[PDB]
Amino acid sequence: IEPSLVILARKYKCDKMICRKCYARLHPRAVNCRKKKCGHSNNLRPKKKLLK
Amino acid sequence: MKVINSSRKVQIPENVTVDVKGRSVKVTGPRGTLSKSFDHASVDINLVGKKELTVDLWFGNRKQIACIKTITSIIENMITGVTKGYEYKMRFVYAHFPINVAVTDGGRVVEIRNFFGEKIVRRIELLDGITCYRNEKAKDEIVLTGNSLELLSQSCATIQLRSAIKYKDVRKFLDGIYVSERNVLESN
Amino acid sequence: KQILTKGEVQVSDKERHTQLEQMFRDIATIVADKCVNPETKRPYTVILIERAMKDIHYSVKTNKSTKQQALEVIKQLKEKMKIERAHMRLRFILPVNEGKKLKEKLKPLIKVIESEDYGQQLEIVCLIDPGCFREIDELIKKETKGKGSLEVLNLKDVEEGDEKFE
Amino acid sequence: MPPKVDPSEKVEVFLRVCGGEAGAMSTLAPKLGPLGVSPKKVGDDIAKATQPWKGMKVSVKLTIQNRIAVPEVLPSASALVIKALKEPPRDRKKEKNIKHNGNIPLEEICKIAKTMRFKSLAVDFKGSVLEILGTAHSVGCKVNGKSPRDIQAGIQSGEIEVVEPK
Amino acid sequence: MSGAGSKRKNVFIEKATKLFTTYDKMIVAEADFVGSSQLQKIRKSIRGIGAVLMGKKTMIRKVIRDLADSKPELDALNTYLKQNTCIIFCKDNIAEVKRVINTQRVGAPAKAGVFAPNDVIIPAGPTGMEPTQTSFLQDLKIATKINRGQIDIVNEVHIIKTGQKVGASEATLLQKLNIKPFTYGLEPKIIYDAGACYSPSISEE
RNA sequence: GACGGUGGCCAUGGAAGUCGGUAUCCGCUAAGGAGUGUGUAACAACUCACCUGCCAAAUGGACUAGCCCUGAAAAUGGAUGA
Repeated sequence: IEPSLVILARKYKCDKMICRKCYARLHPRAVNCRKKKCGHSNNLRPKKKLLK
Repeated sequence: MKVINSSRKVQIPENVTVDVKGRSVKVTGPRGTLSKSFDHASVDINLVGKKELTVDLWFGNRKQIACIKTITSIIENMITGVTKGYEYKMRFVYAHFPINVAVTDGGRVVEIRNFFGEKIVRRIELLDGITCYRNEKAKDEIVLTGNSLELLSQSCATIQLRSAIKYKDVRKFLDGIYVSERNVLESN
Repeated sequence: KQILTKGEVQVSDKERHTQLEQMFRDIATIVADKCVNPETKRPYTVILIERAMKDIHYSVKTNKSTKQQALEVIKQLKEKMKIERAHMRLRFILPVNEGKKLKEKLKPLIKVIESEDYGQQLEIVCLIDPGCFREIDELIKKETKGKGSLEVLNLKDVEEGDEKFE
Repeated sequence: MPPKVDPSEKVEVFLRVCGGEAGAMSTLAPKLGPLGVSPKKVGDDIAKATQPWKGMKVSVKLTIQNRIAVPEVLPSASALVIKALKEPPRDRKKEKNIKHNGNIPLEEICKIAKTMRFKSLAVDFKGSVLEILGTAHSVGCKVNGKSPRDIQAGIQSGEIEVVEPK
Repeated sequence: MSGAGSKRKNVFIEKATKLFTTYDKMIVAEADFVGSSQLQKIRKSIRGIGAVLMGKKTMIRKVIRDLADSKPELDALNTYLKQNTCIIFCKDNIAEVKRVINTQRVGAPAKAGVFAPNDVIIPAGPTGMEPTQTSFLQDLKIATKINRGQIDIVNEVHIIKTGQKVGASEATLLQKLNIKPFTYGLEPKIIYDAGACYSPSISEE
């Protein structure tokens, strides 16, 4: 119930590949940036998880 | 490039009636009436009878070819909406402040007072045709409903994006109203 | 070549600036190696130490070694104040689940001894470190764990460090 | 080998990791014993009740307690006893250091050890049992005189001992 | 090209045509939910008497064997173009194969999108619903009613069969509760002969 | 669907496919790595390789060189000459 909510939240914010030459937030299947500043590129990393 | 496209067909149920004039359709169904324009080159968009609407493209580029399918999909969506409407269930969540949402169907608007302890009454008008209704399961959801998917989704988006603190860490909080079930359609 | 070999280095404009800095660096280094505040064995900041060393008065030298000079500095303040020229020993009380990470930070940093690990009981370790390092130790456990960490002295002091006289 | 017995009366299930000499360095899991009502020392004892001398580390052995007392339990893994009896000595002082398995005849041991874990494992008994357990321990060999899965593929041993342990 | 790839298909062809004329009787079973733990107990009883041999959609590579036998593939009951199948072979025990196959079934809750067995009852009523799980019910678009002093969506009858996908919500409900609707494993569709059908009738016993 | 021997053998609070060391084979199979990560004191649970159902004709990849985009920041206002 509560975990579901958390996962939903993550879905739109946290689970997105976050580029590198750019820092554009994309989507978990990404292999490009869709930015003509980034030059599309193929430097996608995951967006990091929470840490205290 | 310039390969000659085939047709893209979309089925039409006997519940609805699809008009078309000057490359610009109009579905009419029990629920209401959606209208949409499509502007392209040599895109013959015709009716076979009252069972199939066809979209064509004589000598399409790859770009041109791509958009045909999109057009078809959009008309399918329209068809769907005007016979059995779209329903987006949105769940809202934050880990301390209870987010106070309340609908006003007179204004056709959702308003959110609390969400991060923000004393503003964050509101935005729903798009033309669509409405929300205050559905309860434990004070956790709001269910938007509509004919047009395009409008409905936009409405959802507006209240999603607004409902989010825009300062410091995005992972730490869960603040927002997010779309849970979007594939569901209102029952008839 | 001859000049390079047998001659001594002379300060140009840039080098003059460096010279000024050098003294500051030396004092920072040499003084902050070994000391504790009077009354009990606790860690304390470098500024205080510097002040203390100024009160008694000290002149650093590039002709002497830094390590050598450290001993000299401590000599002055062993007579004047109560200070710690040697190591101390600590005892931490770690949880079983959350402590592993902590341990891995500490292990390459300083020498671990008396390492008693249990599942049913809490993990216990003991360290060998200088008097100024306690603060460093305790701090890094708390932010990594995200809870409070119990700091206890195994001994108030122990031999070696600058007490063996290197 | 103790006699194979079923659970009866009160049933306290335990998972002992070692059992040749039980806890030397607390090699038994110290959480599992006290959780099921059994002290650490007590647990050490009953580790050796299941397999006194054949007990190795990383075991799948079940130490059951009928009325919180040993019923001379057997059930242990095939892999343990088999490995154990190649080079017989298995305590906890020879199992803290690396060791090579003996190259001695082991065909009659595997058939008994095959169904020591359970009566039916849902696999082919009398047909390819020696093919399975002759190379379960890939390092070394079962017996150097013969070849695993060449002179032991057609050659099988047991008929009542292969389906039920002694 | 053909007869290639990882873990070759050509190899499987040998099993599905040459060993399809070395048995007296057969049974066409259904494997769309049974596991490997459940199924390996039905590869001991069956293996001793015959075998379980099928490459899966290799009945169309059987047409060379149908020259003499004249075997039905699309003509028999179930055309096998909507469900997975695994043909059971037997020669020693032709009578004691139809019931021992059903003895090894194991019951469990339904899964998300599974093809599902014959019988699938959804949880409902006081036993089939909790008071804490009413929120979930409320969330759903379908109506909730008070039957027998408990808030429920009310359905305690068969709404799906073999080859019809269970709903997600229903599956979730099943998983949450301790309700196991039906015991399932390898379920016979029909009894099968060499070049014919012996009995075109289901036998779950 | 992703199993049995099995938590293989090493080592140890605990490392049980999944901190890490070395071998890495067989059963039952259409097929299932002594295992790709998430996770857990370690497990469990989830995920992948692997295999198959549904659908139905093309599909996947590693390169090559054309134009185009990124790389591509400077001071009066502005230069394919407009």
